[PDB]
Amino acid sequence: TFMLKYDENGTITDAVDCSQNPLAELKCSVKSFEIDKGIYQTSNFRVVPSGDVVRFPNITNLCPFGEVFNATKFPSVYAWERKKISNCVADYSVLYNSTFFSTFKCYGVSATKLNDLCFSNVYADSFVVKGDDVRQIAPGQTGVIADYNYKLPDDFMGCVLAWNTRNIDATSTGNYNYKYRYLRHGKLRPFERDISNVPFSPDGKPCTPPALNCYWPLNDYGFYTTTGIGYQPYRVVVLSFELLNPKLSTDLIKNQCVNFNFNGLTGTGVLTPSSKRFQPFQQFGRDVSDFTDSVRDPKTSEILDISPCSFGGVSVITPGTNASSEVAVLYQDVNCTDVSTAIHADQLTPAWRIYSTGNNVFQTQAGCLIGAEHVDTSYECDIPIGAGICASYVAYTMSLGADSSIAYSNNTIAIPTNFSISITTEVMPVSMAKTSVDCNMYICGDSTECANLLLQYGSFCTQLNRALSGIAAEQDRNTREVFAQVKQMYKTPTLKYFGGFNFSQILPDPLKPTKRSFIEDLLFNKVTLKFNGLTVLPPLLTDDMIAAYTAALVSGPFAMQMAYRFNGIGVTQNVLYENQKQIANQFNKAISQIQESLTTTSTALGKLQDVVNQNAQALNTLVKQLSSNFGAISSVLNDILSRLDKVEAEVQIDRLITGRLQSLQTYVTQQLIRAAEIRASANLAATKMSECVLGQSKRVDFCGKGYHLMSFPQAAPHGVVFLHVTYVPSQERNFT
Amino acid sequence: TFMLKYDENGTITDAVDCSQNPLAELKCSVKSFEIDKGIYQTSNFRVVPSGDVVRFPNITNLCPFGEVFNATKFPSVYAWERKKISNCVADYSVLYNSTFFSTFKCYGVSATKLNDLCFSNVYADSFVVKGDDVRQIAPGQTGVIADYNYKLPDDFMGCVLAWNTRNIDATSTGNYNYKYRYLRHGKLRPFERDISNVPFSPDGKPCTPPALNCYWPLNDYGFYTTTGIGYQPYRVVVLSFELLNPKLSTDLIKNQCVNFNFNGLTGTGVLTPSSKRFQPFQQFGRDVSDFTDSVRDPKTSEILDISPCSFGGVSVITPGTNASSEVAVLYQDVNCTDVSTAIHADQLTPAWRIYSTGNNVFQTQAGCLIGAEHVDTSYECDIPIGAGICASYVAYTMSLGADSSIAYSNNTIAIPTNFSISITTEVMPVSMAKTSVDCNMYICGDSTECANLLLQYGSFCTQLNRALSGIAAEQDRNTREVFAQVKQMYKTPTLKYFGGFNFSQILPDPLKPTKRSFIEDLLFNKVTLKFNGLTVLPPLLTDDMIAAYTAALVSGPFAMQMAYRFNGIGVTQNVLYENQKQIANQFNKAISQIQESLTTTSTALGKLQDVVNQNAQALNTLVKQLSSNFGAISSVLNDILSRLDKVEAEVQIDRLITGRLQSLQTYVTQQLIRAAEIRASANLAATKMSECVLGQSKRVDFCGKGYHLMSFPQAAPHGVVFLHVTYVPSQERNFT
Repeated sequence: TFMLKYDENGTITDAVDCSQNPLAELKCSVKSFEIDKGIYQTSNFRVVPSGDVVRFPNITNLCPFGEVFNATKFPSVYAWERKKISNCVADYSVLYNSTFFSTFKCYGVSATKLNDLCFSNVYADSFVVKGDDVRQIAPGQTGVIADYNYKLPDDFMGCVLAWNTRNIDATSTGNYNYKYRYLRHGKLRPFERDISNVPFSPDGKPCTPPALNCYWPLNDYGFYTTTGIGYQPYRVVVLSFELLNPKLSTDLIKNQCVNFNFNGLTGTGVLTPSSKRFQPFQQFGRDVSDFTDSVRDPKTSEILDISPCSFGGVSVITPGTNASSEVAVLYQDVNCTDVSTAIHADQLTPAWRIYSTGNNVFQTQAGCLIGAEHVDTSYECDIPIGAGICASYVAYTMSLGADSSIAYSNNTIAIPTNFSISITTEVMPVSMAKTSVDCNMYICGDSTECANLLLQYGSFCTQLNRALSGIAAEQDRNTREVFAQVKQMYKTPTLKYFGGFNFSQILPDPLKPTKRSFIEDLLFNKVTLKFNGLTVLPPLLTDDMIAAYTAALVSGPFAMQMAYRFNGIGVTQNVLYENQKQIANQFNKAISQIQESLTTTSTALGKLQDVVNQNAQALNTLVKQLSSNFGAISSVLNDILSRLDKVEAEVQIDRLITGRLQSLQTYVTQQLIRAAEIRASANLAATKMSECVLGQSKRVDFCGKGYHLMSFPQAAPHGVVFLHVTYVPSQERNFT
Repeated sequence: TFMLKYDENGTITDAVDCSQNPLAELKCSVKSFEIDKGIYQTSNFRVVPSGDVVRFPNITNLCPFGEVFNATKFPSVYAWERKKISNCVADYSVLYNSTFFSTFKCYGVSATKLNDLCFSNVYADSFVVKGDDVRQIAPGQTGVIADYNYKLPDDFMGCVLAWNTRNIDATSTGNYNYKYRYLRHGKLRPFERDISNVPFSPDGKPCTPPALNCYWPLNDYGFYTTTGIGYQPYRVVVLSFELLNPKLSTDLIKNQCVNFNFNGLTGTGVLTPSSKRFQPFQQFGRDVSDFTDSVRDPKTSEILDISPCSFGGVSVITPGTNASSEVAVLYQDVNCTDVSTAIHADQLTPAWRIYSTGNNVFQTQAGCLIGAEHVDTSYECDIPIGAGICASYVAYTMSLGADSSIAYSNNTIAIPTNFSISITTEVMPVSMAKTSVDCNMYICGDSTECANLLLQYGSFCTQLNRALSGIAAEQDRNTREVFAQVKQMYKTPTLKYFGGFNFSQILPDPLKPTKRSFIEDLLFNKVTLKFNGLTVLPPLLTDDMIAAYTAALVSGPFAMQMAYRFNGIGVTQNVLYENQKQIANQFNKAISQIQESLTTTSTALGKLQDVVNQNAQALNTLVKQLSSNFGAISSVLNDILSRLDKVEAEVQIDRLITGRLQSLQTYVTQQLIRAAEIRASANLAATKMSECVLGQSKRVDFCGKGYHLMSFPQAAPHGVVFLHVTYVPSQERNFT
């Protein structure tokens, strides 16, 4: 089926069934009309079957089973005789469709086919034994039949078939012909034939009875009509299957993946005649690793080569919200775009079948692009696809440097005198969702017998709480180290225009009912989105507690300080009585543009918005991984706890626990990596929130968009926003 | 049971059984009286069952099975007739408690209940076939009954019941009434009824017999008294179970989690009447995902809402060694502390049942705290619990900034002239336990047949040695890079008072029998704590080899050098002939306080003590994860290798291998992360042991407790200790 949109006024609202549109597949993949900018979703792709090729323009013979099964006499079990069959029709189900066989056993991979036409080189074993002796012919048996007379291999492939003939092999006085060895020096080799007769002695000395510790190895078989079936003689037939090293028409096509069928292989691969070797003559089939693609023909032994049609596909897009679904597809790795056109001739729908086709096929290095084709010069890269190709409009199809030049060397310089001051930002994630799971509440929640099937796989299970709790200790340990490094929590000032320009909207202010720092709340409004033991622990530090730490940092003589900071970047006393109106004018006309940078959807918080999505995609996967099982009875054991007995529940629950436990085990290890990752980003910012002590340049990053001369910190949900300034000289230059 | 303390003089010594005290649970969790400072152990918590609610103030009828089972005639198998039953009592075990049915089959989830009272809408199928035809009614059958006459679904839920009546349906001449279809164009749909009769032709042409390739599709049934049971007619009844879309008293409580029971759900959740929707009328039950909490009443269809009582609990503590067990508990997320008080009214012991209760319940944001309640102003944070609350005495219940103020802007400065010099430390881990496991020795140790059940799951198994060995290569690669960067291993000096102050106890000295650097051995005494293939490889570099590297580094004109280092921090020639007595007096009175910092239990090596515990908790988990199995025969296969045959051992060993392998597989991936983590801490220290070249400030960390002016390295087991100094101006200031 598909999925839909229940509005929770209880309403069957609008929804999309996909596969009427490959655009709709992307909505069918993740979620509804909410759309990327305009980014991907890697989906699946295949190639549709057509056509068959088979073997054997050679054989014209079946074999006479009836001269074996409907025969007269069978040989001994101690002296067993094998019969060879070549060039026969393996129509054994006709021999199965009878009541001729009481016992019908097949071992290993011979208990698999039971109806299926294959090919081998059959050998047949035959003997006659008594009643209960039938089960003694198997891998791992006892009794002098198995121990001293006849024994299968322990990895043997064959079918054993048997019946009873009281009518012939049983006489009233006893068919005393066949014998059994009950005194033999040792066990049997697999398929060992014993036609010799030597009288036995337990010390191994060859001697002759009647004597003490010198006796006979062979006695006869009582085959009576007037006895029960355990003493009655049973005629046994054992088959064998050695390989060749159901009609047909071979008819090579070339033309192909997408079916082929000899024995030993069902070829889903291209045909090419082709090359190379012929010799072995263990021929053919050898690959790295076991991907059999050297094939002989049955008639011409022609060196056929198999290669599949096994490729993927990802869709590029624009934002479908603010652009009108200018959707193109990138077939991933089927580089023969003609073969992609051979899937789009009509062409039997390979494989994302929908009602949208195109005629603007562009082949690239990364497979082939379908939807547009525009060799161009303009358009700096937006949506990269690989191989130096991007997507802008749609269109694209190139990449840019890009791009300037310069004068050469001379005997002159670059003086430049007039300058500018920027303000620029950066965001740094510092904390994940400080989360926790209860092990015993995800695993079955409430069943006692689930817990009874839980106390003995090794109670690590608290480890999945314990190793997860080590995150939660180290999570808020980061926020301490990035923040709690002040010497004394100084108070805010009462003069917002502290000498230089202002502290408007980055100023812990009086009223100002909220905190503190209006631009914090310009950041704090930038977010998106207890049954199953699944919680999120609250962090240690709260947001106003965070904003208290940020507030004293803004304090840091303030014009004399910033001038002294400028002298570190290479100016003097003269840039004090020069600039102080223009500096604030350079300041105040810049910081308001931050207040008009955001909110314009802010366009750059995707660092932070990824982080909450790094958990929201994770946990919502885990809840979806709950109710999909395998164990193949249901998906919620609350039924099957009440359904089965305690005989077969533990068959199914222990299957069900393994799917739940391993997925949970997958989550913790998936969780720990980003815990290790963001801590590395924390220690990046932990250093970087020291420049932010004034605190001049590193050199030369932080930000690296000019020199430094100071910077300002802010706050953010699960993150830290900086405010880097600099000097930046303009031109002129005007120099020799 | 519990666990104890065997003193290894062979003595049954003192031990603790837990659950007489929630304090004792923490000792019952990890280990004995050894106690944290005073930190947690996250344990489990539940809510105790009480009360039941059930369905149906409606039905008053069972159904007449006896007019179906004890009836006269059954319809055909090619023309099968279904009978509908509504409003009956599903008392099928009474029909099971009989000898009326020879065959008793149930399929899918219908072979589960077999005694259990549930509800459905039963349909009944009935026919009469011959002897061996009973097994042909199943998912995946052959024969013209299954292929051409009647077929179940392959996912069907129902019970099939049958018997024999030679007394009625068998006559001496033959009950030739019912027929069988043996010539039909194609297979069957599931539950397809075939009441038509058209004579057959293999080319599909409608024609009329007697003609070549034009015959009849239906022949009769020989039902003889004078024949065997394989030809005798068997009467068959097939049941069906379609849903509704054992007595009772409904009696809504509201009041609740902690049991509820309709059909299709066993509600372990709160009751609230409540809201919202009514429409569908696929009603009710729909959640994200399948957490069914929309319920109708059987009478009033009232929109009941289910929410569980599923919460955890962690205990706070003081050090029980040096404080007198001032123990409080934090119930994790049951934020309704009244509901926690409703578990502590008396109240049927939910769920960590012990003999210790309290009456000082404080609700917080992180659930509810029980044990103390103290709204306060003092006490900077010690033991954080989250939501800005900590624990000191016990008590607590607040958080601090904390906390100062400052003067405002002016036309003055801060001159400060007198200064100080600190010494401060930091520790950096550089190496784990360089460990190794043998794969084949953890997995069964010594069994040949375990190895026979090991050679074919894909012999990665050396990979668990190989990927683990890649740690051990990269482990001691770190210690080279952090240390082996000297140009020439210079020798130690003979004058310990090398100009400035001294090198007392950080001085590779003559006698000094050990090395080198007395304060190394003040650090080296700060540690705590071959059957199962489980080793720890020795490191490359030894401790005296490490101390040799540290020794030449202390060398580094020495007063003129440290003065020139001071001039980098912003002083001149004048702070040479000013201070040289006071500097050593500032030096020597500070370094002895390091020699009185440690040992005071040293209070700060918990970085390094964690690292050995990061392995000691890991490996001791792994050894405990050995002897707890699941596979549910034993925990050591040395028994079951000698117990079973090679028929059922591979049933159990392959279950047993999977638990052992996956836990081992868990360990390596758990091991690799801290290998990646400490290497990041190594590259931190690898840079940081270059300042330590003199080697002035970064700026401004290393340490960041002042400027830099130099620093000293030391050595530590699996770690590196630094000695950062600085300048620090006092006051006065005294400036305008």
